Amino acid sequence: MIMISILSLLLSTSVTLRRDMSILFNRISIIALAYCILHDTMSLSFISKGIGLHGGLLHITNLTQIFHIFIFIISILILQLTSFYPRKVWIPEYSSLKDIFFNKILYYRTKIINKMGEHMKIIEYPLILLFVISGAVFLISTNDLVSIFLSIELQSYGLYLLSTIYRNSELSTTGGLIYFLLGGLSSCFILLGTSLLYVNSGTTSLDGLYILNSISDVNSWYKPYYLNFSLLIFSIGFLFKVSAAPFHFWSPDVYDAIPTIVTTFVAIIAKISIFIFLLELVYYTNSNANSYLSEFSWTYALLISSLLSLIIGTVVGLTQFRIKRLLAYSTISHVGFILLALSVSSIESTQAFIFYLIQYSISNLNAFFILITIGFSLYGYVTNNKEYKSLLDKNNSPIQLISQLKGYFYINPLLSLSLAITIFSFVGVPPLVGFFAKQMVLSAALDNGYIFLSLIAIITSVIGAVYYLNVIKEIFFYSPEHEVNPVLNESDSNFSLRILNEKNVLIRSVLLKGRNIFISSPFSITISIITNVILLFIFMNKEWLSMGTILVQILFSA
Amino acid sequence: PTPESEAFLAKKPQVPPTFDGVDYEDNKRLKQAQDAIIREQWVQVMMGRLVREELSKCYYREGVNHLEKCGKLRERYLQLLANAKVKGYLFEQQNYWSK
Amino acid sequence: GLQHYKIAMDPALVRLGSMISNRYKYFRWTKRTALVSFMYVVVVPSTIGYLAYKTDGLWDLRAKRRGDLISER
Amino acid sequence: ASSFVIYNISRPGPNGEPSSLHKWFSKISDYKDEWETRNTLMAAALEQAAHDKHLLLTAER
Amino acid sequence: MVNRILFWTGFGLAVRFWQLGIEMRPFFNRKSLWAYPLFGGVGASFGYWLQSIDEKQTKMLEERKQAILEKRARRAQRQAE
Amino acid sequence: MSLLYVLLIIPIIGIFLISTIDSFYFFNVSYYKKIALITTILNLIVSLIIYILFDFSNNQFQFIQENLDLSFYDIYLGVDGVSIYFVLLTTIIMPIALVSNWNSITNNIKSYLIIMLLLETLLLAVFLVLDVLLFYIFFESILPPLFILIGLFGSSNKVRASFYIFLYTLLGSLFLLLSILTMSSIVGTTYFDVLLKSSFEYTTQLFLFFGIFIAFAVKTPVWGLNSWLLRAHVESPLGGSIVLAAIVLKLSLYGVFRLILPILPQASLNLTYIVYAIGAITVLYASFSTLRTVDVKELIAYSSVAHAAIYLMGVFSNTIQGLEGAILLGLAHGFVSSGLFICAGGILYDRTGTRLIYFFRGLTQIMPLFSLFFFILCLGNAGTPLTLNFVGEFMSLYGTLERLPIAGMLASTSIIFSAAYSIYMYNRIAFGGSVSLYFIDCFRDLTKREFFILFTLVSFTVILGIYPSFVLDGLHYNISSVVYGIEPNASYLT
Repeated sequence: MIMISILSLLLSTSVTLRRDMSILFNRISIIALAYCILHDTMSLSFISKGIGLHGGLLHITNLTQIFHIFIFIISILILQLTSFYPRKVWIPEYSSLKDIFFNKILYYRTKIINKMGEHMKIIEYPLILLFVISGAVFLISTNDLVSIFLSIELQSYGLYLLSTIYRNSELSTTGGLIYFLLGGLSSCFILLGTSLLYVNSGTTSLDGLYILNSISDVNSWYKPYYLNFSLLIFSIGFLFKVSAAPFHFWSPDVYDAIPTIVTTFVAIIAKISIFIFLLELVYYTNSNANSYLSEFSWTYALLISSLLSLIIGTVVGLTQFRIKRLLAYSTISHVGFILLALSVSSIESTQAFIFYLIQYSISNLNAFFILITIGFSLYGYVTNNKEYKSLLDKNNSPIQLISQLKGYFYINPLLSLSLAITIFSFVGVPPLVGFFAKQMVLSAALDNGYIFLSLIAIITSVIGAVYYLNVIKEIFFYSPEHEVNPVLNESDSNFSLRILNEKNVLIRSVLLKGRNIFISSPFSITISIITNVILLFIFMNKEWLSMGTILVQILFSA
Repeated sequence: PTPESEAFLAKKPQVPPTFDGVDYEDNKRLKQAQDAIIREQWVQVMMGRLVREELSKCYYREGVNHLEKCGKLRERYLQLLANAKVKGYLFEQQNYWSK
Repeated sequence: GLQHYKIAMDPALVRLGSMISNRYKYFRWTKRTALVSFMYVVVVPSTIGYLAYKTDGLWDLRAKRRGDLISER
Repeated sequence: ASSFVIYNISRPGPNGEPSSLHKWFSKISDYKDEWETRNTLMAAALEQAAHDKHLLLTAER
Repeated sequence: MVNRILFWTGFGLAVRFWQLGIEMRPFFNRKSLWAYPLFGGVGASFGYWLQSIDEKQTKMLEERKQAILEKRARRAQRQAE
Repeated sequence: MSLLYVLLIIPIIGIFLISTIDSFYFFNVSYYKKIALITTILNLIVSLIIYILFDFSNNQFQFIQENLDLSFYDIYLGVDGVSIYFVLLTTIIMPIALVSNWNSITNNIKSYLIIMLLLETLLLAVFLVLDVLLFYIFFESILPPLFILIGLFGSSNKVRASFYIFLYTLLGSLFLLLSILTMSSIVGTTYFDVLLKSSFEYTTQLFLFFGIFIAFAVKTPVWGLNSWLLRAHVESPLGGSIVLAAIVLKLSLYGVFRLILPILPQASLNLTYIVYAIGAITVLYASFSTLRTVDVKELIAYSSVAHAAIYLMGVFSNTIQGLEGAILLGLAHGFVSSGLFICAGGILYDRTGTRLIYFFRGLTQIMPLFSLFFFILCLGNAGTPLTLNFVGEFMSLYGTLERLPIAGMLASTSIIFSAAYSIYMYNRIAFGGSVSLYFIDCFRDLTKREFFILFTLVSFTVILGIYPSFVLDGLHYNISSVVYGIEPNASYLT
């Protein structure tokens, strides 16, 4: 379905150069990803560790299918930014069902809705995003060494093109260029990792290597040293892409350089797909019996990375004044928690790893939505700060600084509370969902003897809570540097809106001002749902937590 | 003696105060055992509170010759003073001495 | 946010409050000052703790009559 | 003045039964075994849940 | 007390509340009052769906917990041989 | 529906009521305080109905509700002897805290009222939840409303204070959380009834003791960890300061009655000499510094550190007298600390805009009513008899002394040293001359608002000082359960 959707969308895209089509090509892509959800939902009625598909090259697991569907929902939610206009005009005279379904509202919307904005004029943008999803989902399903390499490339190359699709931005071309170059270094490590596996073992099957590994677990000419340190090189190439330290340096720069609607999808999807792929590898390569092979486990990179990602993520985030550089360092400290749960391989830690990855991906997406919405709200607001005048590419990243958020609770209080709840959920404060995620990973690590990493993580969090609180301190504790626009609210300049009925006949003409201009519903509803999921998780935790209890039971059974 | 008032029917323990030969998994039983061991220690302490009331009555009633007329109540108080102390049910619950 | 009564604010008193407020920023480690910090944070509580440990369970008055000892250990 | 008036009606009597108001409070706050039966069924339900989690978490890989 | 259906009905109402607050639009505007039955009705529809998947999750763990005991019960049986 | 869940939801109605009226009626800011005030009175009424039904001689938790819908984190509520007076104290204080800022809060009145109403729901849930994970969920949930409250309505250095209350609490709690998580992995649950009857290895108890004690020594606060209190109890608004010194301080003392005493018996019995060293050093150092404190609010704040040590030593005394007096001390401390902040932070700072004691002298010439109450409150702070503060100090000190004579004796210096700073503060402000000559404008005395929040607060500390049987009676049977030990002639009766 995703492949039919790419080919069909590409044929329609290839016979048009009309930039007005970008909004409708994005709306059709959301319809396409909804069919993919209906198909992977139908495929969920089997209990199995894995079923080889297509000549052994691909596999399907309950974990593989629940993760494709999650990627599809997340993609539908990110695709909304390019599918609907940011702003809106709302009047009580146009607010009933008969009004919405049988009346029309005519007015000059070109400036109010930013019809000709850059996010609304890239025809191929949904198409390149579908290719990244195609690569992401194929990687979760990869069962061969060759399949892994092609799938990570199909995911990576599209992220390079998305990072560069704003071609008139010197900031995106630079972010795109850094990411392509250093990710190409990352892939050369991944190719070396796979190449050493096939060269020492004669097989491209992951299923064959897991069998060789399980026999070699006993308790003289061909000791299987290659598996642990071929997998080590293979692993470093994936720690670059999830931006786990000490391979993290690119992500603050790239995420800060590319536009914010783009940094939303590029900073979230690669992690879900890569972490799920590594989970099956870590389970099937663990030597239950202590052995010489155990002393050299490739998974110690993951602990070293999780250790480093905790210190690096929270400390370097202390003196970040740029909101996108802050969001990326917050991610490097959260991937440390993810890595720690991935390195302790146990039922409790696999439940914790699965819960943490889904909740952080919805929470980091809320953070991006609030950020994007806050910088679309500043349309009827004006500032006189020299710093806010000296910024670069203000159209692609409307909010670039933490200080730009100073006094936002006095401009829009509920959106500021929504960002407070999301940030407090990154801290790990109860009874929010992020606390429960952090507690589940601490409980698993404490049970399995990783007492030292648990102590690092708790001390690390208080350090990271410092810069999270400086964000909230900026929202709540000072006064706005932004002022209502004096001419958009002047009581002398008002545009005319006119309400017609089902057949091109006028009903009522209205005169409207800037106070009649609001955020479009698709973004306020999306922020509202994720905020309330985060807020009220304690009353709605049973089905979500049980979904992860069962997947772990299937993976560790038999 | 004095008949037991109705209030001394619900709060009377229905089971002798020990943890011997009992099942801790039976929650109804564990609590009653804890309650009963608490009930006895408290009654024992309140015996001290009556022997002192009785003793104080003599102490005024005799005065100079108090050391040789109600010393019999005095020994009773000292014996209770040495033993009757609310110590809880937790050391009993967690340790078995078994003679 | 409300306004208060009119006060003859004394700059000497006003500035004395500023220094007491902000004194924490100028503390340094010295031969003297570590000795003061070491006596009152380490040595003194270690002295009480040592005495508390060394005389714990040692005495009990509860009903010790004539001919018996306060001590129990 | 009120304290004396309230105290006089508070006294049940030398040998008389508790007053009508004296029985009403004891009736509403009776809970002869309501809390115990409710508590014991709750602890059993979480004992069993704790055992189930112990089973699932400690399952052999 | 948490009824899976009453909560999600209440959940949908609060999304509409939080929406209007974020949008800075008046709560309880009269011509738009239909959105509260609609957001509330959708939340209940989700709650019915969750209730169903919850029934399916109780069984799967009920089968698993039996399957763990049986795996464990027959394991010690061969040890006594 | 349980009365206990009624207690947790009425403030949520108030929040919902407050936030939607603007959609109904430019509504006057007076109305929202009327709703917030009434909402707290309703919680007080319900808590008073619960006490009139409460049974003082029952081990089973009372006013529980059947669930039979077990999830991974359900919310269970219970009321026994130890936790009811803490709930009773919270519902008594909160109306007074709102009245104390009836005029002082000007901007963001909706925000202030919503936080405090939310803050009330979270604080009651701490004393009502029936497992230790629920205890932690609600003991750390107060941090965001307290963080925003301080930095939205605070004094000049509110930013530093808000960062101190959030980062010390979070750190201590994380050490507590690592202990609660270890317990749940051993027992398989946290429910009080299941968890209490589990024993623990001696080594486990020692390591479980730390983490919990790291956490409760930050939140006590014991001296050397007390810098967050001096900042966040002064820079806070008066209502937040009242909640932070009457209610929040007492969650840790109650957390000893659920997390340390019944499940770590051996560990406590062997580590008391550390605790009494910390406690006595705390009394001794927190008294000398508050003798030299110039900020009038900081002197009142830092005397709480002095008293919180006395009832911290009483809960580790393994004595039925110490444990009871400790609850009485933390109950009486809530009344007297609340009044003293009202006197300093609410009556002086409102009139003068300053908190430097240099500017105050001989207010008795101009404020006869304020001098009156500010003298009973100073006597209660000094543990003068006829005051429940005295009974709590006396009963805690006997328990402390009976458990460790040298530590109780070094605690017993509090009689000398608490009167030293409580009367030295009284004679500098009320007495000591005619009036401070920095007042270029004469002062009005107590208003009717001030006269009534103080009249209540000193009423509670006095009535329960003549007749502390009102609290002591319901405490006896349930606090018997938290003692550890046996007598040779009364153990193992057959």
